[PDB]
Amino acid sequence: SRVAKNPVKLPAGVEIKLAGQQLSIKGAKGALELKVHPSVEVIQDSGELRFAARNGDQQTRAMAGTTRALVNNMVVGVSQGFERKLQLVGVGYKAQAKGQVLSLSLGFSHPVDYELPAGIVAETPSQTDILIKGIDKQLVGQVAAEIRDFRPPEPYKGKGVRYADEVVRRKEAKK
Amino acid sequence: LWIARINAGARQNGLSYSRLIAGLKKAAIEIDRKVLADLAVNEKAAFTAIVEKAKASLA
Amino acid sequence: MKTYTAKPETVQRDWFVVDAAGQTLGRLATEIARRLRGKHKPEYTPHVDTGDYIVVINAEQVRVTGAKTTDKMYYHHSGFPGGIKSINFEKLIAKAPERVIETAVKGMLPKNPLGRDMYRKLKVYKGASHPHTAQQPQELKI
Amino acid sequence: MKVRASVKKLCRNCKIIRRDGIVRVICSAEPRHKQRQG
Amino acid sequence: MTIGVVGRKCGMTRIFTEEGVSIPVTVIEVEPNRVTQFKTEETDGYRAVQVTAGERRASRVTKAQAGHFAKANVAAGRGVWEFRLGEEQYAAGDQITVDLFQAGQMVDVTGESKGKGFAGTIKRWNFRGQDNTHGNSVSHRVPGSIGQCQTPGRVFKGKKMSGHLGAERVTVQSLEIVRVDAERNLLLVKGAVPGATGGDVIVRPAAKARG
RNA sequence: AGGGAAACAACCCAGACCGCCAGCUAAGGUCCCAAAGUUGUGGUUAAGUGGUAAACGAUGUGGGAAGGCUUAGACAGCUA
RNA sequence: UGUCGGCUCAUCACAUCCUGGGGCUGAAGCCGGUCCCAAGGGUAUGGCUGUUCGCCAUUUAAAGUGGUACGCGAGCUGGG
RNA sequence: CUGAAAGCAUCUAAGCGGGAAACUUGCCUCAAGAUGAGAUCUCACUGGGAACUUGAUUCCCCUGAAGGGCCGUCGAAGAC
Ligand SMILES: [Mg+2]
Ligand SMILES: [Mg+2]
Ligand SMILES: [Mg+2]
Ligand SMILES: [Mg+2]
Ligand SMILES: [Mg+2]
Ligand SMILES: [Mg+2]
Ligand SMILES: [Mg+2]
Ligand SMILES: [Mg+2]
Ligand SMILES: [Mg+2]
Ligand SMILES: [Mg+2]
Ligand SMILES: [Mg+2]
Ligand SMILES: [Mg+2]
Ligand SMILES: [Mg+2]
Ligand SMILES: [Mg+2]
Ligand SMILES: [Mg+2]
Ligand SMILES: [Mg+2]
Ligand SMILES: [Mg+2]
Ligand SMILES: [Mg+2]
Ligand SMILES: [Mg+2]
Ligand SMILES: [Mg+2]
Ligand SMILES: [Mg+2]
Ligand SMILES: [Mg+2]
Ligand SMILES: [Mg+2]
Ligand SMILES: [Mg+2]
Ligand SMILES: [Mg+2]
Ligand SMILES: [Mg+2]
Ligand SMILES: [Mg+2]
Ligand SMILES: [Mg+2]
Ligand SMILES: [Mg+2]
Ligand SMILES: [Mg+2]
Ligand SMILES: [Mg+2]
Ligand SMILES: [Mg+2]
Ligand SMILES: [Mg+2]
Ligand SMILES: [Mg+2]
Ligand SMILES: [Mg+2]
Ligand SMILES: [Mg+2]
Ligand SMILES: [Mg+2]
Ligand SMILES: [Mg+2]
Ligand SMILES: [Mg+2]
Ligand SMILES: [Mg+2]
Ligand SMILES: [Mg+2]
Ligand SMILES: [Mg+2]
Ligand SMILES: [Mg+2]
Ligand SMILES: [Mg+2]
Ligand SMILES: [Mg+2]
Ligand SMILES: [Mg+2]
Ligand SMILES: [Mg+2]
Ligand SMILES: [Mg+2]
Ligand SMILES: [Mg+2]
Ligand SMILES: [Mg+2]
Ligand SMILES: [Mg+2]
Ligand SMILES: [Mg+2]
Ligand SMILES: [Mg+2]
Ligand SMILES: [Mg+2]
Ligand SMILES: [Mg+2]
Ligand SMILES: [Mg+2]
Ligand SMILES: [Mg+2]
Ligand SMILES: [Mg+2]
Ligand SMILES: [Mg+2]
Ligand SMILES: [Mg+2]
Ligand SMILES: [Zn+2]
Repeated sequence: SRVAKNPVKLPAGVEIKLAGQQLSIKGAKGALELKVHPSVEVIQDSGELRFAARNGDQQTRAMAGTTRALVNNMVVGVSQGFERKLQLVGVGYKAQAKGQVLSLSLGFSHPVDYELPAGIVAETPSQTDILIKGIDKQLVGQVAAEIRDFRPPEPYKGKGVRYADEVVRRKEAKK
Repeated sequence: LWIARINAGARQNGLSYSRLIAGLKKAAIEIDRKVLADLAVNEKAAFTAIVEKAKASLA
Repeated sequence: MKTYTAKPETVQRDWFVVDAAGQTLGRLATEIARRLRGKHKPEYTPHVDTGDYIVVINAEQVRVTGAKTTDKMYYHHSGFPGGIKSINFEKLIAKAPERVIETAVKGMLPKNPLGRDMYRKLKVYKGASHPHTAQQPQELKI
Repeated sequence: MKVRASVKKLCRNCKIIRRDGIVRVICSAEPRHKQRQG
Repeated sequence: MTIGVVGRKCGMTRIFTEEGVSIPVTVIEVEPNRVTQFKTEETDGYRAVQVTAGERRASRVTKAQAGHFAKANVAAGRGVWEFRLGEEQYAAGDQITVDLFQAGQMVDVTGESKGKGFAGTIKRWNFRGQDNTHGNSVSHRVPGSIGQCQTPGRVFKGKKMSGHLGAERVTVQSLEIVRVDAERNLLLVKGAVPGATGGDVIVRPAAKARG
């Protein structure tokens, strides 16, 4: 476990509270992080966050690295909000963000209304670019993947909503 | 039927059937299962005295 | 000097209450079946009902080990062609929590008129309370 | 996806993964190299 | 569902629209219904209301039923029915008329169908007959085979055989209301209603709705 | 014939003179149906494998004997 | 223990013919090919022949493959 | 999607989602002989003695209610 031997190095403006196996982080631009730990993994409290196991088990060793990743994600989220960038390709493919509803026109017979849950907020700097900001990776990624499912990229022209950092396999018609 | 009754009565005194027979045979007692089953039901005070004799035989 | 036999008229029946709140289904059920039959009494005879009364309170909190929570399957046939019907452990707890404990114990009892009489002394509920405070059951472990 | 009794790597981006007790081959380069079972 | 009225089948007729189309109609007399008992959560479990309609002689109502009809001053009637309501409020002694229905307003009608006595397999189950010629021996309308050889070796339960095209209860769903004659207590329903003339029918709002 | 292998002439144990509400064992067994260890000590399996089946395939898991690189910086990642 | 075919009446398996959900494609679209999941409901009429089968004519979303004493004569027929 | 074992990658090992005419409801009918025999409203009955094998006992006299049936006139109900 190389990752479990690396501390987190929480920045200057953060706050921690360990109620036994219960953990939370306070931060600016977002707070109220919640998580409950399996009883086989330990989080010491000091000026630095460190993790260690309790058993010599294989599964326990695997969980000692997952929790280090999860704690790292919450610390960043309450300081630098995560985001994902979506890109729309195709004629007539435009989207307008209206508060908590994102209106998408993807070549169907009716624009679709996507509801953004609490936390994440979306805004479109253009009509062919989306931005889903948030303070937790799991919710930002899941909602970005839900939007992407409406019209996944085509292999012949790239048409459809895609990730802004995605490689798309392109091929040509044999005809 | 007798074995099923000595088993139920021996566990009231804190011992299984198979451990009671080993203790009885090890020390001295040669009473039948027909009489042991009868003492278990009627004469529960004598049965306890017999069981404490089998327990005291370290078996 | 004949062997003592239990008369169905002068038997003593006590009431016990058991909490199924973290107990394995099959290891809780074997202790219930012993008490229901009377095997724990020196007066046991095979042809009379000489057991005790058992009350189970937290039926829905019984558990199974391994992957049996999903893969354990209950079948029954309705009598019409193609009438085999099935349900698993997760669904049955949601539907009828009591039918889980009742089914386990019922298969550990004899299949005859006396076996069905042993089965009528088992009361299974899903709350933390039972309606038998008059009979004053006493707590039984396992 | 190709279902065979003997699955194995076909190039240098195929990866062997065991997923819910099934051996699968996933390819990051060519989708034609996806396999199941085996 | 959840509320309705009890009526009598008066017979079928037609009405012409100004555009010239004729609509088949079943006329249903709904004598005003009287609430007999209101059932709640703390007394019965489910929620429902109990309703009586019609009128009965004093020598045909027993002392047990007369005292039930007198706890709520209702006066006895033919039959007693109960409607299972989701969330409304009624008090014992109310009146329920055809005035919970409008024109349009798809409804469901329930009644005891006409009784065929002891029907054969052709009439009851739409079996098809064997040959009427070409050598057939006294086996024209008979059912035929009812099983297989040694495998099974017993007829399967649910086999379609003859007997009693019944006077069961059947519902006809999604029937349109054409006219609601409030003063003469009539409901005009487009289409056919189960049962013969004079039988008691139950009218409830359509359960399926949509189309 | 009797006991076991669920039921099961030819398999396993064992060869019924009669009676007994006496004891010890064979094969096979000891959570409940159903007599008898929810016995003790050290490991293995996560597949209900146990409680059916091959060529072949797979970073499942335990044990053993050795090897090639490696604080002169090894193997993965990243900047030329 | 009455042996082919027809008629009446069926019931099950899934190695799926249609309808349903998907991966790959030498998949632009419309139509396709192949594999995976899926048994809820459906699944021709005639000319020839004793025919099952088969070949034809015209349809259909499709005209599935099999087990049931090659299901079914104390249910019919009797062409072979 | 998040994510380590295995600094990478990875839908899985912990955790969180989408997903079909198949499954469970939703629609229609039967259904407390569901011997586990369920629930609600209302109604009827308010006398004496004896023998004991002294209480879920038997015998006699008086008194038979709520209601049900027999009977008759029938019925779009029906083989009876
Ligand atoms: Mg294969
Ligand atoms: Mg899955
Ligand atoms: Mg009639
Ligand atoms: Mg015909
Ligand atoms: Mg003929
Ligand atoms: Mg003749
Ligand atoms: Mg004739
Ligand atoms: Mg026959
Ligand atoms: Mg049979
Ligand atoms: Mg049938
Ligand atoms: Mg034998
Ligand atoms: Mg065998
Ligand atoms: Mg035997
Ligand atoms: Mg012995
Ligand atoms: Mg031995
Ligand atoms: Mg038996
Ligand atoms: Mg035993
Ligand atoms: Mg142990
Ligand atoms: Mg198994
Ligand atoms: Mg097996
Ligand atoms: Mg036919
Ligand atoms: Mg049918
Ligand atoms: Mg079958
Ligand atoms: Mg299949
Ligand atoms: Mg198909
Ligand atoms: Mg399909
Ligand atoms: Mg398809
Ligand atoms: Mg396809
Ligand atoms: Mg099917
Ligand atoms: Mg099928
Ligand atoms: Mg089918
Ligand atoms: Mg079917
Ligand atoms: Mg099915
Ligand atoms: Mg369905
Ligand atoms: Mg034809
Ligand atoms: Mg043809
Ligand atoms: Mg011909
Ligand atoms: Mg066969
Ligand atoms: Mg065959
Ligand atoms: Mg066949
Ligand atoms: Mg045949
Ligand atoms: Mg056949
Ligand atoms: Mg014939
Ligand atoms: Mg024939
Ligand atoms: Mg004949
Ligand atoms: Mg026959
Ligand atoms: Mg005949
Ligand atoms: Mg001839
Ligand atoms: Mg002739
Ligand atoms: Mg990762
Ligand atoms: Mg990933
Ligand atoms: Mg998981
Ligand atoms: Mg879902
Ligand atoms: Mg449909
Ligand atoms: Mg009843
Ligand atoms: Mg009742
Ligand atoms: Mg009367
Ligand atoms: Mg009277
Ligand atoms: Mg009556
Ligand atoms: Mg008559
Ligand atoms: Zn590859």
